[PDB]
Amino acid sequence: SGTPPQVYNFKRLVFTNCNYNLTKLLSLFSVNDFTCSQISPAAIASNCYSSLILDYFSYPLSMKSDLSVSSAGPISQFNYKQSFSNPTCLILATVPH
Amino acid sequence: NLTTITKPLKYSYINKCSRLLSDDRTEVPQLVNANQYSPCVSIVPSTVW
Amino acid sequence: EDGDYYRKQLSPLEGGGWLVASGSTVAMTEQLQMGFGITVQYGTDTNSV
Amino acid sequence: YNITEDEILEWFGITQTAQGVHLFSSRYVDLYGGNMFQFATLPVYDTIK
Ligand SMILES: *[C@@H]1O[C@H](CO)[C@@H](O[C@@H]2O[C@H](CO)[C@@H](O[C@@H]3O[C@H](CO)[C@@H](O)[C@H](O[C@H]4O[C@H](CO)[C@@H](O)[C@H](O)[C@@H]4O)[C@@H]3O)[C@H](O)[C@H]2NC(C)=O)[C@H](O)[C@H]1NC(C)=O
Repeated sequence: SGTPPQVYNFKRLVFTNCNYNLTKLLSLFSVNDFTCSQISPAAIASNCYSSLILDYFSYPLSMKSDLSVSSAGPISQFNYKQSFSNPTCLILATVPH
Repeated sequence: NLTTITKPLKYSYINKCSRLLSDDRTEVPQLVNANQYSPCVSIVPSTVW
Repeated sequence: EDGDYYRKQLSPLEGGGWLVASGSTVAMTEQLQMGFGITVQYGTDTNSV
Repeated sequence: YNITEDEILEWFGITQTAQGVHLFSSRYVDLYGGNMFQFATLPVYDTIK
């Protein structure tokens, strides 16, 4: 809902003690990039976790390689860095037709 | 007044050891037994650098 | 637009001087592509996600 | 290790214990019966699986 912000003004949603289901969320997703830093991509919706913090933003697939922590570009410099000590995931999706 | 025994390069131990399965979201615990060895030693060399 | 210079004044208690930045733009493609950063935690809260 | 040859039934026992690997044979004393007595205790380092 609404305009997704940019990668440096990423919109934070913290989820705790609520039910989430990616199968009802990924069913409307034309996901292009599906990677997960320091954790598996497939079992992200499977296991139970204490907290899930999800920052969503507008991010093209043309700038995809700056998403990683090991990247030295602008995104890992000044825009958004993911957690080293916590499991992390980078998903770039496209709007379905 | 003794030279038959020698000293190691430097002391070393393990500060983190557990198992991860194929799903890679849940951690399987590891515990040492009475003067035993966890399998984390199996990949650690003779001395940690 | 691409590479817009943005500046602000910082108090000497926080460090002082002038804080400057450049905001680049990668233009809209034929369809919107959005990015999700996901971070799960196992000990911060109640295990009910 | 040595043993003699026969056409009489016999048994052999293997087990692991923290002191070592116990090997049991009745060929030493109970040739005509058969029940397991230790002859060997191998100095193993860990427990096999
Ligand atoms: C297979 O071939 C072997 C030959 O290699 C053959 O062995 C023979 O077995 C008989 C039957 O056990 C033996 O006879 C024994 O003689 C001794 C005295 O020398 C006795 O003490 C024995 O008694 C034992 O068994 C009793 C129960 O049956 C016990 O209660 C008792 O306490 C004793 O322990 C027994 O009478 C014979 O000496 C051997 N011969 C040789 C050459 O080894 C065996 O019979 C063949 N068949 C099978 C099925 O193994």
